[PDB]
Amino acid sequence: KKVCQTFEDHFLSLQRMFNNCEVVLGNLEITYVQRNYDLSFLKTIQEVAGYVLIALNTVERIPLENLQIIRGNMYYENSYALAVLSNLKELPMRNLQEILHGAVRFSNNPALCNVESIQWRDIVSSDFLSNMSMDGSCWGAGEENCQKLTKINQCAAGCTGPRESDCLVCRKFRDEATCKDTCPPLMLYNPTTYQMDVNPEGKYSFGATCVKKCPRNYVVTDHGSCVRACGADSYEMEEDGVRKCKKCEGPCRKVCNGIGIGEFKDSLSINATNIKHFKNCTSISGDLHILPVAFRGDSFTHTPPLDPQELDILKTVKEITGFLLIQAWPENRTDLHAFENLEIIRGRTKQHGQFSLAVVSLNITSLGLRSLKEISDGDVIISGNKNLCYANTINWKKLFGTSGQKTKIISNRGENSCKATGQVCHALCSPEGCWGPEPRDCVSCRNVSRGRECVDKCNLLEGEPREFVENSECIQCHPECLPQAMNITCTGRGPDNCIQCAHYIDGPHCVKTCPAGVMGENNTLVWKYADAGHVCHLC
Amino acid sequence: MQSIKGNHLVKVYDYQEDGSVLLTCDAEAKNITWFKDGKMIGFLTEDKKKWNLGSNAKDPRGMYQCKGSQNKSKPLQVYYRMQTPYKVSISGTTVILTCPQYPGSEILWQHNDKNIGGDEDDKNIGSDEDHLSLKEFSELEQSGYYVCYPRGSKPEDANFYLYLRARV
Amino acid sequence: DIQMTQSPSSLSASVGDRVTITCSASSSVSYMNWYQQTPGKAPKRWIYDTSKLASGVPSRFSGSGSGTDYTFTISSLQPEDIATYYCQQWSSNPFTFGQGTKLQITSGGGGQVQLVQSGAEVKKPGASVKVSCKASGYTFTSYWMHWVRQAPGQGLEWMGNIWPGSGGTNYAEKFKNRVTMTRDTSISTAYMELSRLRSDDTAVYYCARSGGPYFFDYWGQGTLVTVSSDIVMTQSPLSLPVTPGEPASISCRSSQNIVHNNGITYLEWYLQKPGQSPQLLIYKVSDRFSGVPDRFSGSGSGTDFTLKISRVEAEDVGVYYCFQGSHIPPTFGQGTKVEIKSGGGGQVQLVQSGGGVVQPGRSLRLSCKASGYTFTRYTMHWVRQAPGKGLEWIGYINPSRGYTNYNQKVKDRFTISRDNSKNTAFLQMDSLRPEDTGVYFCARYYDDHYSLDYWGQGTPVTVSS
Repeated sequence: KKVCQTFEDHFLSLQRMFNNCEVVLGNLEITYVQRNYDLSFLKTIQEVAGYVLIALNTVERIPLENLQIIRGNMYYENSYALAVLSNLKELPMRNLQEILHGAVRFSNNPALCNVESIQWRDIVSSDFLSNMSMDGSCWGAGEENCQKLTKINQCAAGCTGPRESDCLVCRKFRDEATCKDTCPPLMLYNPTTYQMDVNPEGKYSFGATCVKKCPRNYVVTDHGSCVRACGADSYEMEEDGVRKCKKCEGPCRKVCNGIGIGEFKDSLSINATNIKHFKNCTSISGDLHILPVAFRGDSFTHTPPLDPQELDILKTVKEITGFLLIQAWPENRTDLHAFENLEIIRGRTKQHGQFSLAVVSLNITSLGLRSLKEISDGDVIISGNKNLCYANTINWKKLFGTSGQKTKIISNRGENSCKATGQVCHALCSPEGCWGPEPRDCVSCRNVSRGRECVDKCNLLEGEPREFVENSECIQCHPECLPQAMNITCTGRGPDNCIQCAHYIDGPHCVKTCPAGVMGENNTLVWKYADAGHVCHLC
Repeated sequence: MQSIKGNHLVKVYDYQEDGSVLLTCDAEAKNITWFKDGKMIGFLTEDKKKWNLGSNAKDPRGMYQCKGSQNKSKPLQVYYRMQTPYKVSISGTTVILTCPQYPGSEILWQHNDKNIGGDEDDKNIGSDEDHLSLKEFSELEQSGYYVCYPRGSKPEDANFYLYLRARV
Repeated sequence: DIQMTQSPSSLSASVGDRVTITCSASSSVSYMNWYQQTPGKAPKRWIYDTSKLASGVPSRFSGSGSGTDYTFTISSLQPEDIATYYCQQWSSNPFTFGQGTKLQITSGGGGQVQLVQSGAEVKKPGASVKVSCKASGYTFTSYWMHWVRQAPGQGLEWMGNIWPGSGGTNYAEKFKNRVTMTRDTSISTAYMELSRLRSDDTAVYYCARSGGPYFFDYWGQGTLVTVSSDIVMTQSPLSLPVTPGEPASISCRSSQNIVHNNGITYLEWYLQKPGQSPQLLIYKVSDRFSGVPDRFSGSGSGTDFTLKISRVEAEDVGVYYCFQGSHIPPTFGQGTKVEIKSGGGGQVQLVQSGGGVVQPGRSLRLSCKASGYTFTRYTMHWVRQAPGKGLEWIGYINPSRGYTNYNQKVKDRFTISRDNSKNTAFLQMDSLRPEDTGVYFCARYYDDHYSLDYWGQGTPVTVSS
C-alpha cells in the first residue's frame, strides 16, 4: 500500500498528496475546498494514522469510501480524531468501522444528511467522553453504503475468519500477513551470551506494519519505529543499510551562519539583533565576533543594546569555522562563560588574516575556555585582559594544529602578581596548564579525571561512586558492582568486569534482576531465577 | 529710620499727647538699661521700658543708646530745638546738617527712609559735600530721622541716626 | 581696605568632581558675592547674599560662609564651568575682589571623546575633496563615524557612515556614486572623499559618532567645504522668536511614522548653537541627553514631535534641528532658529565705548550706555581688569544724586560723570599711565541685592607709546 505523509491551490495540493494514498501516516486534513472542484481526489485511502479533519468543505460529496480505520496517533484538539464540521451533503464513510483513538465531532453541517443515523458507537472505541455527535445504519448514497455494524484480539475493523493471519486492518502492527501485538524485536536475548543480541528475524516498524528495512527516506528510531525524520533530541547516522535515529550528544549539530557569511554577511558584531538567531546552535559556519558595539548598542545599525544575560545563548557553540574574536565581554562575569563549551575553532577565516582566537581588552580573571582542544588554522592572541591570570600556563603548542600557529599572550596580569595573589592552578592539574583557578579548568591532570574535573586520585579503594582508573580517567563502575574494600570493586566498565555484585549476577554480567519474561531465541520468552549465590540460572 | 536693623534699636515715640519726648528700646524685654553720652542714665527692671526725656521745650539732646541682655545698641542722636555726632546749625529758617564722617567720598542723605538732597529741582534742599542745607525748614514736615551714608553702602550701616526736631 | 584672599588661585578638576573655592576676608564681612568670568567675557554674578543663586545659575553651584571665611562649591564640575571665579565684598568702599581662582579641567580631552575634523576646504566645481576626522579619547574601532551635512539654506542631511573597525561603509543615495568613506584604524581617523563637486555641494560636513541610544553623540568641529563656479521631517515653527524666560515650543512633523520596528523611536533634537557643532538635546523621543539643562524637554508620539523649552535663556538661542533615524537614510528637519526678541522686557544692558590705544599722559573718556531699566535708580560702577590681574574697583557714581566715590589709587586722575538724559555714565581718565592698561567694565549695582548684577562687556584700553 502506497503511503503519504487559494481554494484552487488547496485543492491542487491535496489532490496531489492524497490521490494514490492508501495509508495516511499523518493526518488527512480536508479543509477549504471550493464548490464543484473535487472529483475522486482521495477515494482509496484505507487507514489514516492521525486525525481526519474534514472542515469548511463546500463540496457536496467527499467519498472517502474505503477508509477502514483512522488510527488516532494525534487528535484534532483533544480526543478529536474525525473532525467533520463547518462544511457537504454526502460523506459516505462506508468503510470507516473503527477510529481507534479519538472521537468524532459533528457541528455546523446543515447540509450533511444521512450521517446522523450512522451508528457511530461501533466506529469510536471507549473515547465517547468527547463524542459530540450532534449536528438506520447507512452512511448515505441510498443503499449499498450501509454502516456495516460489526462491534455493536489483534483485529480492528472486522474479521474474515477466526485467524489472525486474515484481518482487515491490524490493531497494532502487521508483520507480513498476521496481526502482531508488536514488531519482531530488534535485539534478542541469548542465554549463551547472557546479553541482548541483534535478531535476524526482527523487523523495524513502519507505521502500522512491521518491516525488515524502512524504504524511501525513513530513519529507524530507538524504539524500533521508522519515523519520517529524527526527533529534536536525535540525529541521523548511518551504520547499516538503514540509518538510525541516534540520540544527540547534548546539543546536536545545528550549523548556523556566523557574522560575515550568510544572513549576517553585513552584521558588525553579535548584536541584540544577531543573537537569538544562534540559540541551540553548534558548529557556527563563519566567524563569531563580539565587538563592544554589541554591548553599547548601535543606532546607525538601529540595534538595541545587548543584555549581558543573553550572551549565554552562545554557550552551545561547540565549533567555529571562522574566527572567534571576543573583544568585549560583560564586566560582571569573571570567566568567558559563554565560550566554555567550545571544542575547535577551525579558523578557516581569520580576523585580519592572523588571529583565530583573540581575547583582547576584556576584564576576565581567567580565560575559562576549559573545553577548547584544537584551534586549527589561525593564531591565538590573548591580550589586554588586565585581570587575566591563569593564562600562560596552558601549553599553546598542544592545542594548535599547524606548526606556524603562534600565541601573543601579552599585557595580561603579571605572573609574579598572579602567584602572589594566590591565583595559581589547583594542585590536581598536570604541568600542562589550567584554564582558570579551579580544578575543572585544568589542561591535563596529575592522576585521574572524573569527567572534566581533575581529582587527586580515582576512588580506587574508597569512594561513593567507586571509580576504576582507566586510561588516566575515572569511570563510574556499573551500579551493580558493589564497592569492595580489600581490593578494587570493578576491573573495568560494564556489568561483567566487576568482582563483587550488589545485585544478582547473570552469567558474567551483573544485573539488577535475573532476565524474566524477556524475548529470546525461537520467539520464546525467557525467565531466569537466582540461586543463593546471586547467580541467575536459566529456567 | 523706621527699621531697627543695623543695631539702631533706639527710636523716638511720636505718639505723645503732651510735648514730652519718649524713647523706646527694641530689645528682648528683660531689663532695659539706658545710656546717654556713654554714661548710664537708668535701669528699667521689667514694668516700664520707655525712657522719658522730659518736655520737648527743654531742647533734649544727646547720644542715647539702650541695652538689654545683648550688647549696647547704636546711638540715637537726639537734637531738639523748640563718637563725632552730626552737626546741626540753625540760621533764621535754614537748618544745616553736617555728616560726621566725610572721608571725601560721595555723601548721600536720607530723611525718614527717603532720599533727599540729590535732585537739583529743589531750591530749598541743597547738598554741598558733607553739608545738607534745608531752607524754609518745616517743623512738622522736615523733622524726623536723618542719616548720611556713602554711595554703595547701606544707610543701616551708619554708626548712628540723627533725630531732628526744630521749631523755626 | 578689607583684603580678599581666594584659595586656590588655580584649580584643575575632572568633569564631575566637586570643586571648592574659599574666600578669606581681612575683616568680618556681612555679605560675600561670587562671580564667574569666562576667558574674554565680563564678570557674571553667580551667587549673591553669600548663599543665593543668581537667575539662571544651575543648582550645582553653591556659596556659603560668614564673618571672614566664605566658600564657593561646584557639586559637579562641567566643561562649561571653565572660568575664573571671583569673590567680592561690598561692606566697605572700595568694593574688593579676590585674586581669582582659575578653574580648569584636570584630565579633559585626555579621556573626553573629542573628534577633530579637517575644516577650511575650498574647491572648484567637478573636483574632489577629502576630509578627515581624528577621533580621540575612545576606541576608534568601536564606534561608527557617521558623517552628516548641513548645506547653507537647508537642514542637516546625512551623508553616510563608516564603521572604522571594519571599513564597511553605508552611503546615502544622494551621493552613493560620488562620495567614498575610508577608515585608517592605525592612526584613528576616518576619511571622506567627495568627488565631482557640484554647486549645491558647498556646506558644512560634520562627523558624528553614533552612540548606543543616540545618533550623533559627540560631533566634530565641522568642515566647511565651500565650492562654487526618505521620511521627510519638517519643523512646524521656524525662526520662532521668544522672550528671555518665556516658554517656547517648536513643533516638527514626520512624513511617515518614525516608530521603528524595534519599538524604539529614534527621534532626536540637536541644538546647533551659533558657531557650535550640533549637540544632542533629546536623545530619544523624550529622554534628555546628559549635560543638557532640564529646561529643554521634547515630546511627541506617532508622527508629530514637539519640543518644549520650558524657559528660554540666553544660551538656548540657536537652531534646533529635528532628526529621525528610524528610517534608513537619516533625515533631519529644517530646524527653527529660536531667537531672543531683543527687548523681551527690561533689556538691562550696559554698552561700553571709547576704548583704544592712547599715548602716556593723554586723556581718554569711556562711556557706558544703560538700557532696560531706570538709569537713576541704580548705582553705576567702574571696574578695571589689567592683563594677568584680577578685577580692580575704580569707582561708582549715583545717577540720581550725582554722588561719586573713587578708589584712592585713581581718585586724582579719573573722573566719573553721568548723563541722565542719555542714561549713560562716563569714566574720564586723565594723565593715562602704562599701568592703566586693561579692560574697563561698567557694572550696575542693585542696592537690594548688594551685588553688581549687570556688567558691561568691557572696553580695552592700551597705554603705549
